Amino acid sequence: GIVSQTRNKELLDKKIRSEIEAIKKIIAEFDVVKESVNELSEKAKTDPQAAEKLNKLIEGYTYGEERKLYDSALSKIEKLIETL
Amino acid sequence: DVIDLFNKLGVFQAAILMFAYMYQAQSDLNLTTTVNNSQLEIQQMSNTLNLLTSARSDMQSLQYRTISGISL
Repeated sequence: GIVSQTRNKELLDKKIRSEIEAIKKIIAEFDVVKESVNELSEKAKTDPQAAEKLNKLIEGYTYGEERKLYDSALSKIEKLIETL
Repeated sequence: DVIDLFNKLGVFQAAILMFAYMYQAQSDLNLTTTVNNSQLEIQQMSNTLNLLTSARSDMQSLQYRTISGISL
């Protein structure tokens, strides 16, 4: 019925809007990740345990898992824009 | 920034912002037809949510794996 349909469209819309804010928030929290990563650098200056961590991270974000996760999310968003 | 987060996040944020306004635009805009078109919108909106939540999960794993890596 018309009413059920409207209720469902409202649900979806709200659900979608939440997913948008959640993502926008996750993106913001990444500045903490930024700060943390720079701190890891400073510690890498003197500590080689830190240096090894950093390099692992760098490789991860360039051709590793992090980069793939990243490309995955980005392409899904591009797919969404696509269908619009 | 050591791991070029600036560009990664900037491009990602741009994708989201573009999607957000475009969705917002659709969102705010014979009886049989009407009932069918809405059923179709509900189908699309549903997939959107799925693809959108998948993206969200990925960005979370990203965060988790990054932070995990910075601490061990």
